[PDB]
Amino acid sequence: SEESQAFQRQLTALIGYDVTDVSNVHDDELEFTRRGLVTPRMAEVASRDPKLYAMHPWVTSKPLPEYLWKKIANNCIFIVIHRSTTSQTIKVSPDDTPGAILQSFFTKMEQDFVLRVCGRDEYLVGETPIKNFQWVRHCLKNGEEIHVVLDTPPDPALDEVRKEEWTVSLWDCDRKFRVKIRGIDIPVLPDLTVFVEANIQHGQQVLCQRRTSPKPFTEEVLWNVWLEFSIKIKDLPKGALLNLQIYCVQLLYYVNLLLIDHRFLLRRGEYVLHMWQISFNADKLTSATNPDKENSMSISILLDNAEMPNQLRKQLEAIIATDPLNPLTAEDKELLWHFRYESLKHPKAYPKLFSSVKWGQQEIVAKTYQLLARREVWDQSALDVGLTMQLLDCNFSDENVRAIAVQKLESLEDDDVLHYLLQLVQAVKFEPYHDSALARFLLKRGLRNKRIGHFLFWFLRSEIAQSRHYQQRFAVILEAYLRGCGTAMLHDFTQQVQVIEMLQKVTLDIKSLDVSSQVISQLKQKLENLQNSQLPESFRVPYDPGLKAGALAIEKCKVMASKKKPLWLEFKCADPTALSNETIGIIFKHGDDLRQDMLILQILRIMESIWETESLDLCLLPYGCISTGDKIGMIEIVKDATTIAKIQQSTGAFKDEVLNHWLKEKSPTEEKFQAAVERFVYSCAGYCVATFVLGIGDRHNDNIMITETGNLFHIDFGHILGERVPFVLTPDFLFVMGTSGKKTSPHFQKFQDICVKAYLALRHHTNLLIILFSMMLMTGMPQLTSKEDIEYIRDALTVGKNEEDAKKYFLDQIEVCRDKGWTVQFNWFLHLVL
Ligand SMILES: C[C@@H](c1oc(=O)c2ccccc2c1-c1ccccc1)n1nc(-c2cc(O)cc(F)c2)c2c(N)ncnc21
Repeated sequence: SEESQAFQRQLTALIGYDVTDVSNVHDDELEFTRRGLVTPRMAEVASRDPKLYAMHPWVTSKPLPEYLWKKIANNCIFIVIHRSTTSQTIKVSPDDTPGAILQSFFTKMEQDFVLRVCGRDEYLVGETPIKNFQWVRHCLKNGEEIHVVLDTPPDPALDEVRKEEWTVSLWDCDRKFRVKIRGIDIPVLPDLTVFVEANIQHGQQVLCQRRTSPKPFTEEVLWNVWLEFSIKIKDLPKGALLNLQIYCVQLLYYVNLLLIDHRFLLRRGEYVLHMWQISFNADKLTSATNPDKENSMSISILLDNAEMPNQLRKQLEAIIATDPLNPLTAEDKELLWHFRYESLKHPKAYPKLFSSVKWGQQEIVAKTYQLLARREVWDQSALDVGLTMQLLDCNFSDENVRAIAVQKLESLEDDDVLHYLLQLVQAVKFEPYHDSALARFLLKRGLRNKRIGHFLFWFLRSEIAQSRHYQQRFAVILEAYLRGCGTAMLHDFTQQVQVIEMLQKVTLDIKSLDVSSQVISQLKQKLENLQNSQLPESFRVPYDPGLKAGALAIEKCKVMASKKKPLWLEFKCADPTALSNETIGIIFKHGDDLRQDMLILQILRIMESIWETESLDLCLLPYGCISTGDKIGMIEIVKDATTIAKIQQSTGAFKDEVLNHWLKEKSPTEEKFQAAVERFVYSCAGYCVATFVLGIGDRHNDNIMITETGNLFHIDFGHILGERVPFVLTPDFLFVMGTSGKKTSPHFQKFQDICVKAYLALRHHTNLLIILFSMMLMTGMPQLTSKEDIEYIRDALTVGKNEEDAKKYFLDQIEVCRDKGWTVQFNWFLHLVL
């Protein structure tokens, strides 16, 4: 009880927000959730395997791609086992496991040791086939030797968890719901007339709307009006958001209040809600009141209480085939609902079905629940992630509807959970209530696997550190996680948090003071002062928790000559068993919002996985990136890489030959050089298709880079998000491919061919990409997120069009880029002057 004060204070340090704080609330939902999440934590902690949790092996049940089979020699796998600076090689089959492989070593010169990967904290352990380990595939994909160091396993005791110590409406009537608007109050006015618009909302649909009369916008406006709504109290659905907004027209302020609380009670009493200052985005839905009580506006209220016909089946099937953004007419909705039992047979009909429910009626919602009660077809259906994701977006409130979504995610293996985790963390923003099946899914999955747990922490910490709209909720979830992750990890997270808090301090202090002599001088002094006392011996790399970064390579650290002034920092590896002498690189940056970088890079990983399922590898580089705080964070330095603008600038006269010449120098042999040119054709093709689909194609060439081995890759997506070519394919790139102006070439034929395959590949997962894009814009990018902005990707994916018309579309977009040529790239420098 005296010791728990320090532990709670330790948890507040890791979260960067006090969950015991009660200044910004009008109920106990957050405290109820803190208590509510105890059971799921303690359940999952009680059921987890200690040794497997300790070693967390990164394995899969998905097949090896048709591309990766060619790198197997003679059904053989060369593992290089190390032990005390003395190595040995072993012949291994693809279906072998570590236990069989260890017994082979002991024969050639028992069950105490474990086979750990060289460089990383990663363990080839368990009863998984050696073909289906992620690390075995990294070494096959990159073309590397599978190196592993024999040593003792990590002791489970280190991962000990601390001991802990702790339907319908009530007041139900056929009365019409009403709220008295007493008045509003702000200390300073920021536009002479104003009025309150009150809205009964369920899942971003206005069930009923009433307004006050207009009045002069003075510092204290008092209407004292009862607004009677049409909707009856018994007809209020759970999760019904009372949304209050101030207009002048122009929406200036907004706040929300849940009409039915976490204990199923109707909301009643005097409330003084502090509002947010200002098209739909996730912030607009929040149950959170404004914490800035001094400067913010406040509203004050009072609550006192047979077989189907042929044509129609075909008509219904037509509705079910359409894209997620395809509008349902009131005719369509009436059809879907009337034949809801037929609609229930088709899992793909579900989003549209539950979008056809009149959530303003108790009889209907009752019927909808009776319908969901018999879901044999839903449970037996093969997991569709895109379908599951629809049902967790802003259009669906209602626990049961969202619950069957989460029910399908349960089947995802750990590998697939990481792929979708960020989006799923963001989807918590669309939850009406703090405690939710989704929140509990995340917590559970985080506690079961350290890798998922690691990235959960940081994704949660990102939003806690900068979203006032949702910091309160996410913190109660992260506190819940950290209370079961283990003492080993809590110490590990603390190390990382303390390293980051140092390194951001140097970044911002140097940002205050193009490059000069004193800036180069002061940095090398600043990094020495931290390394000599403050900074640890070693710490986990947040963007990659296999790597333990050691000391600073102070020689290699430097500041960019840019307005934003990022810190390029470089670390030696703390692991002595690491194969090379190569450094772990990091870019700390203030000024950009790196949550936009996060979300784009995460879709690129999803695009790779899609491409893997249809045996394609377009050679993307989705480097590590983690947002740590407000306009601040961290990026993985991609090694042996330059910007294509530096290659050129060595005014604004761009040159066709130079990139091709640049590859000839950094690659010694021709067969390497051609291998670079090959890698360029894929990488360039993949980044063209991906950026077209995401609407972020038109980049200026400072924000496009290439590796010495010809791997093209884009950067700085946060910069862009906030005459026009569809994607960067400047002449310099085409010159590597052996074509100039009108001409064609054998690599350029291969470019168009892959681009077409990839594009059509992504189009086989249209719905998934539509929702990822939809949810990105709503949760990630406040700047632009209207109906038309979401509907960009429809036109990009050529929805409702066959593979021939679609092929023609993308090839024409390639022809545009050439027809304009250097035009746009030159126009950036021209715009700096103009
Ligand atoms: C532009 C370049 C760069 O960025 C610095 O910060 C920097 C700092 C001190 C000196 C040179 C630099 C350079 C640099 C410029 C020209 C040639 C070589 C290096 N850059 N930028 C990102 C990068 C990517 C993001 O998504 C977000 C972000 F904020 C930065 C990046 C990366 N991930 N990997 C490798 N290089 C990278």
